[PDB]
Amino acid sequence: PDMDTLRERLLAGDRAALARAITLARADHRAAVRDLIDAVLPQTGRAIRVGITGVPGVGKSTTIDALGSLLTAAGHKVAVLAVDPSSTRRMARLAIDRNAFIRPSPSSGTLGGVAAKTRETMLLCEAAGFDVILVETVGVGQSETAVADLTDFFLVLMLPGAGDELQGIKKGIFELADMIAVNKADDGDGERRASAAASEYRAALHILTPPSATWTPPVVTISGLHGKGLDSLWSRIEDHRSKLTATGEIAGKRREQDVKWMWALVHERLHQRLVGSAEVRQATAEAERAVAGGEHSPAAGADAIATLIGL
Amino acid sequence: LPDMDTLRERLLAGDRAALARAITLAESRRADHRAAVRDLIDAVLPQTGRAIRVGITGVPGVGKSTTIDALGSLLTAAGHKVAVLAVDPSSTRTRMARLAIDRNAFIRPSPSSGTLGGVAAKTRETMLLCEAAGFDVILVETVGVGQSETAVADLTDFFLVLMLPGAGDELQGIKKGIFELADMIAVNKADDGDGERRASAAASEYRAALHILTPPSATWTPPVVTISGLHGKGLDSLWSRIEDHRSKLTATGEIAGKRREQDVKWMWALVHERLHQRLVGSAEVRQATAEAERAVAGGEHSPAAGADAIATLI
Ligand SMILES: Nc1nc2c(ncn2[C@@H]2O[C@H](COP(=O)(O)OP(=O)(O)O)[C@@H](O)[C@H]2O)c(=O)[nH]1
Ligand SMILES: Nc1nc2c(ncn2[C@@H]2O[C@H](COP(=O)(O)OP(=O)(O)O)[C@@H](O)[C@H]2O)c(=O)[nH]1
Repeated sequence: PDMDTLRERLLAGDRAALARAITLARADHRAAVRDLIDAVLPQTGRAIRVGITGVPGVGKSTTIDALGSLLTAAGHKVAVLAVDPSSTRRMARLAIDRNAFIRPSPSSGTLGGVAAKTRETMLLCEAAGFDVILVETVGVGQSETAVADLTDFFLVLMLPGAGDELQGIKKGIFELADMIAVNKADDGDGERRASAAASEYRAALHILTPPSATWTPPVVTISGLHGKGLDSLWSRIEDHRSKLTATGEIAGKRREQDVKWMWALVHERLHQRLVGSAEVRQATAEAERAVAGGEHSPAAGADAIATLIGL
Repeated sequence: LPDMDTLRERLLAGDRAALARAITLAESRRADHRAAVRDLIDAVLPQTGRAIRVGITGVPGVGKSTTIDALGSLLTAAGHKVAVLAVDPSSTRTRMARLAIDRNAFIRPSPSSGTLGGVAAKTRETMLLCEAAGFDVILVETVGVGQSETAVADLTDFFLVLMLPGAGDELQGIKKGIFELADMIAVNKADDGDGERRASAAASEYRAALHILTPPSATWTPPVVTISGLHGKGLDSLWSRIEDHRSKLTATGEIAGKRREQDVKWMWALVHERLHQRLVGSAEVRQATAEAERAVAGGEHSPAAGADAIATLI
């Protein structure tokens, strides 16, 4: 409590109020903050939402720290969030940045739950006046698609070498990308290496059909460590925002995303009621085991689960 | 209902009439009929799974019906029994001429359900019945408009994408989401002469891009091939590549592993379809569900508030 004061404080720009709200996001504490979000929904959405991914070691934290510091220096308020699978189990300079709000990936039993708390945290930050939301993720199962469905622009960071030199990435990320940035383009030979690799990705991306006629994903080279190409990278993100806002496509994407998250939440309530209940959790596991083990057909397993939903 | 023990025998004996009967019973409006079929399937489960399951997709007009008709006919001539199953999202609302007359083929349209998940899950059950009846090749095709590509990929062992022969400025391009699903790209309409030169030119562009974009050392590297479904070119080679995939991924256990993941997916799909039935069961709940979706879609209420409203209705 009390939720009327918290809201007025949040909308004013109060960091402790944002912190408090985020903390709430206990079942009755969860629910209180959801009514708050519905109430400030009209003051959300005035932010550029960017998803960022890439292989461990590519330079995500380094690049985020460098870009976020450029952005705060230019007068933005930057929220840096995360969707990390490891949360179900240091960007040093941005931390000291009072105009940045870093939040580690929230704890939750499922990746759906991690995704759900992050989307909540994002709307809270927007209501609090943050105008850039960066969402960091790693390529684990479904997290990349989840983050691409949470943001306006999905940035994929790549090591400076394609084809035979690729490792540790899921193929589909090239289709989620609104831009590929090849990192480690350090003065000298790094520039040549990264540029060679960018030219290959550029040639390859030509076979993938862009989802919008309004935007053809660029391939750029950057050095997050040495601060090369970062302003040009951001300029492309701003270009995308401008062009797709003009056609109504940012709004359009956001609406689709919202209805997707609505249905995903319904299925999430359902599942964790079946998995939480000391009454039916074992029966649910037994049905999944019978199906996965080929003892009973998928439909037979669904039949057993139906009875548990009865009760 | 008929005697289900006789029906089971006839099905396992490979009787095509029994298969169609079991399918008709699955499509019945009576729940008690649909239940009998579910029990039959559980009973014949140990006799299922000895088939190559292939998903096939491509844009309308690429020549999918023609290619399936041709390939299906080669396979039945080679001693196989072939089922062709469609998956179409318009099954949730509201022509292969030679194979249609082939006694060793079994063709069925997309089953009705409330959700695409439901349609696909009912397709998996149909696939099990076909396999129990001795069908050793199951072709599952996407039909109409819709994004049923993922559903068809998650129903099968191998996902084949058919593409148009355009090259250079006329290259078709791979649609978003298909690149990560494709186990092979076949450029169709490689007719003798100009057509096959365009198809080979397109294949070379796809092959070069795929090399750049595909991390090495996967068990299987998706090939790019050219075919003509209409003139019967490249189909035996295309099939040998699918048999190669089966061998390689059977040896690593990857085919069994994927089928396990899929089966659990389809179980949960059926659970969700049943809860969707609840939300569209009467005019009043249908309208309430629509109003929740419209509120979230219009920015008036948050996703969580819409989800609250839905959960309540059930
Ligand atoms: N040479 C070079 N090294 C970099 C660059 N960006 C990051 N690194 C280094 O790459 C390693 C991984 O960086 P980090 O940001 O932690 O990677 P992350 O796991 O993707 O978040 C560290 O040693 C970084 O200092 C760059 O642009 N050039
Ligand atoms: N020239 C040529 N035409 C083809 C080939 N395969 C299919 N077609 C034609 O392309 C049109 C669409 O074929 P269809 O099989 O119905 O395509 P679908 O909509 O993808 O199922 C028809 O006129 C076919 O005759 C081919 O290999 N060569």
